[PDB]
Amino acid sequence: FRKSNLKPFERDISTEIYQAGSTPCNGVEGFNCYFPLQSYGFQPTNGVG
Amino acid sequence: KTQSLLIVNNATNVVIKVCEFQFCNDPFLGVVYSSANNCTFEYVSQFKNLREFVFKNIDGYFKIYSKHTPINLVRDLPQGFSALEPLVDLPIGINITRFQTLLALHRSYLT
Ligand SMILES: *[C@@H]1O[C@H](CO)[C@@H](O[C@@H]2O[C@H](CO)[C@@H](O)[C@H](O)[C@H]2NC(C)=O)[C@H](O)[C@H]1NC(C)=O
Ligand SMILES: *[C@@H]1O[C@H](CO)[C@@H](O)[C@H](O)[C@H]1NC(C)=O
Ligand SMILES: *[C@@H]1O[C@H](CO)[C@@H](O)[C@H](O)[C@H]1NC(C)=O
Repeated sequence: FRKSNLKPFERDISTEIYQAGSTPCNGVEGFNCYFPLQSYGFQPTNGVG
Repeated sequence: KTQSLLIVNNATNVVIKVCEFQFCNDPFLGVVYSSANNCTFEYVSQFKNLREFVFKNIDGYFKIYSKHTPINLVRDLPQGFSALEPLVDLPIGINITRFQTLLALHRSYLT
């Protein structure tokens, strides 16, 4: 997740917590406040795709 | 919490770094300060004066133009014409909204 899109040829590295509503999660990963990174889970079991 | 850009100039060379520094409120260097975290780019190369610069931030590239001439005016900018030749073009890929200049002080007061 992110606030706005990316410009061409830029990169954004930031360990922040992105909240969805009015509640300001200051360093909290509680409700409506999540981690922006997510792994893939590449297994040799998975079909092409 | 985000990246930054740092171009300083000591007595011989120029060093440019795009690390993730945490900056103090009054940065300078005495007649010194730079952090180093997750540093993704580095580049080192080689009132009678006036030195002019133009900075642009276009498509993941940083553009710098430069020109210097000798002046003898009292205190203004001169009323002539001179054009600014290109200097360097750096692929930094960041977001820039503010900037701040550095000075070479004499009395170190990390305020
Ligand atoms: C580049 O950085 C600026 C400054 O952080 C971003 O501008 C912010 O954008 C959000 C969402 O639109 C606003 O809530 C903030 O108020 C803005 N800050 C300022 C100081 O104006 C800008 O979005 C960043 N560029 C990109 C492409 O994300
Ligand atoms: C400028 O600083 C660099 C380190 O940032 C250093 O290696 C270099 O020798 C300095 N240039 C001088 C002292 O002329
Ligand atoms: C900087 O690098 C270290 C080493 O992997 C990493 O733990 C840290 O999260 C990095 N900082 C970022 C990506 O902001």
